[PDB]
Amino acid sequence: PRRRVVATREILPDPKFGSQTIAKFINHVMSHGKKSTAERIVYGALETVAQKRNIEDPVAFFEDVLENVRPMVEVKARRVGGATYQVPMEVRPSRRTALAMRWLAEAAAKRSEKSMALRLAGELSDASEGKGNAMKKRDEVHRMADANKAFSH
Amino acid sequence: AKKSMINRELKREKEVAKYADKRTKLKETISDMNASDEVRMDAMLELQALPRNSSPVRLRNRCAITGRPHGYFRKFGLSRNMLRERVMQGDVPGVRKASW
Amino acid sequence: GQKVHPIGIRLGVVKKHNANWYASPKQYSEYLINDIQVREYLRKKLDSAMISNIMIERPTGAAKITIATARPGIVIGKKGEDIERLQKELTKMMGVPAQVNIEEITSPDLDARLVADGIGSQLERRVMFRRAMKRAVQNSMRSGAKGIKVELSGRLGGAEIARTEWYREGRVPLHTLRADIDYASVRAETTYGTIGVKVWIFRGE
RNA sequence: GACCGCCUGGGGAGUACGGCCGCAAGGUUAAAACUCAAAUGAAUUGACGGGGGCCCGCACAAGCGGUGGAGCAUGUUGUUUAAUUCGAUGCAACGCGAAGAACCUUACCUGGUCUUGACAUAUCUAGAAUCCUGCAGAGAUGCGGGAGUGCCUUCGGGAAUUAGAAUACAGGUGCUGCAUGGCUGUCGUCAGCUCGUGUCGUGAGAUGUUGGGUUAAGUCCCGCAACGAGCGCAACCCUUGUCCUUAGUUACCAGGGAACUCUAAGGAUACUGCCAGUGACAAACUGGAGGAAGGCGGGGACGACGUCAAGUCAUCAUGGCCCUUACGACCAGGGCUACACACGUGCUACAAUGGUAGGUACAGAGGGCAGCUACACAGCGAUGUGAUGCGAAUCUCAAAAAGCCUAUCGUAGUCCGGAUUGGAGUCUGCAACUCGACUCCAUGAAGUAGGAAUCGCUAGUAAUCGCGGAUCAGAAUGCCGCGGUGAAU
RNA sequence: AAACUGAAGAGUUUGAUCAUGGCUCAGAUUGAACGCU
Repeated sequence: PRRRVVATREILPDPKFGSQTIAKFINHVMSHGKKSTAERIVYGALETVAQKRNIEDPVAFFEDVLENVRPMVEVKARRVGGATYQVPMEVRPSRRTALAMRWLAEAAAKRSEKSMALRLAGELSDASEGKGNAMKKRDEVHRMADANKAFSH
Repeated sequence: AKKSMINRELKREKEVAKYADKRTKLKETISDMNASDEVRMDAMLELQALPRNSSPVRLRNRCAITGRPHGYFRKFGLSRNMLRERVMQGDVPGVRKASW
Repeated sequence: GQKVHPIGIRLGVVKKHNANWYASPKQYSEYLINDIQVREYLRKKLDSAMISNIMIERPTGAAKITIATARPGIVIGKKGEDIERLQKELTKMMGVPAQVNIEEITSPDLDARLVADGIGSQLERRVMFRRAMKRAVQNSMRSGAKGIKVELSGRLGGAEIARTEWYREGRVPLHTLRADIDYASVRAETTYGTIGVKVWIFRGE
């Protein structure tokens, strides 16, 4: 807003892992307020990748892929006397997680697998090694930040 | 509304009141399954032969005070304009400004 | 045109409806129409005696009309012969006996309708609107109102361009819901058009 | 005080002409006609600035979902019509008046008709009104036959009543919202807008109301030639959030009970009240405890002085103007529903976070005799018949849908989408052709995510899912509400 | 004794103001003309 910084809402964890990170990703996958549909999409993706990779605890795998997708430097528009400068700045960690989750969902939304859960699992697997449209978007953002790398205002 | 239209509604309701009972008995006769087919056919023929304004379908609800056809409320019998005037004056029992 | 009715917005918090009966969803419409007919008939007939608060409450067919006037003597008549005619005229155009029991306003300068109708009568008697307005303000203020506002709107003094004028004295806090503000709005049919007269009399809490 | 220079409305004009000076550029001296009732100076109050400072609002930014592309609904323009009735036109007209046009509504067109008239008072002739009838006509209407003889006072007769006898008149949604009242929009729920007395200025005016903070707030405190007040802000009102008390049916079910939920009245609590800091020894802010709730707990109603000659003379009322065998009045049919088109609001979609077929759950609010219907039977269905309960915390609308489990479809213009058309029906209604809504079978159109552009939303919100009501005989995708799931930033 | 007696402003520039400043008017007069009488 314009005056204060709101106290953030509490997010209850996912029922089947007890992790607020997976709960927040379920929210990012959600549409029209359908928690059950979003939860089954995300859980199908997670069980698919877990059964394919033979990993007992996939929350750590999700943390790994999330930190791999997270950018560190984002380009912000600044105004100095009528000049629009694309100054690269750091990303605060909350925005880091939000951007990573949004990029993962929007990249998984455009793939070619049959089910959305299969699409999301394939995208998680791909970003685990370092490929996929989430990785391309992160690389694009880093590319623009380094392309400027000349305004430290 | 026009005084002519108010009187036209009045004379349209007069026939409805005059043929209210005849329509009821005739309607029971035409809907009677035990009644003969030609009997109910003739009764329906008479119903279609009744004067036009006798039907309660041609009746248009109008404000009692102003005679306005649009914006009528059954419970109060008045158009929205004078309904609001009397509610705000306090002349209408029970009714007040609502909020929830 | 941006203000709520002072009576209506206070209809449940500190004021009361000047109609206290109960009906059924089907009967209510005809009760209300008969009520409005009686009110308009009364306000046209007793236009000489300064009535201001005709109240209609009808217990089970028989009604108890209560008119409050500043001049009960003229409307009652001699020995009470006008009141009987009024009784029977009410009964004729209602169902069954309408017992009209008549109150008395002991302070006609604190009732907004009497003030407004006085200003209206003065305006129709081709009296200066500014003088009538100021006279009403003085009368109410020295009769003991905690506040009076009077607004005169129209072609004042025959002016081609209508204008709105007003005077306020005291408080008259319209937005306070517990304010006990009487309000009246009447019209004076002058020779150049209608002049609206609005009166707010604030009396306490 | 001495002497000198200069001015005498603004333009025309420091221009013309003539002198003088100059190489020239030009300078200098210096008119007039004509033209206009002003042109000016300083200050004041506003407004405005591609001036400055400080601040707020879904204003932007950060996000979520749309509109603009398709079909359809609805409104408007344009066009077309005999008419496609009238009004609303930047925000703040365009699902607006209209909370619901087959007839009626209806105000428009075509035709058929009436002239104190459909309606009020003045009047005198007969009769209680009122009911049942026949024919002609599309109907309005026209011409005829029977029954009844009121009631109180009673031979003056009266509240009502049918057909006129005529003058007043009635009637007009005819015009002027730029003559008006009343009502409404809008800036804007923005925090402002003023007044009295005092003081200052020749004065318009100023001060107060500015300044230092602070606040959602001209909120509050402190300063201060101001001292005070008023309308605005806040509070008082309604709803929701916890508890207590009275009460326990048609409500409830822990062990007939008087526990509980609930219902609906009255109250309790919340006050920066306590703690720690920051702050001018302040207002206040920041964090903490307790508590259901913490700082305005959430939502609403409440809309200052005024602005737009804003909207409405077609709710109504009204000044004036206009028509009175007509612009008044009655009836039938048609139109307001036409469509080379354009735009505004929406609904349904373009699918797999889905379609379909089976099971299995969980609401709230509102309506019901101008009716809702248990149940049974018949029907593929809409519905139809019999019948039952309920003026409802009793009976009913009524099953909530999204949701969950299983199967299937497997990315296709398809098992997506459901327009358009053909056929057959059910209801409502005098009447469904113009022009109703549903049902069934068949058809299966565009549409695969939408250009420039643009909109709403800060939390139980957006998004999505169903359910009620007003208007209403029938006719919502609109309007007004209700709950379910429920985010991102 | 007397000749010694005489002096008015308004309108109009502005949203308003004060100033400046022009224009205009109210008076007196005539070897008058014209119009009505």
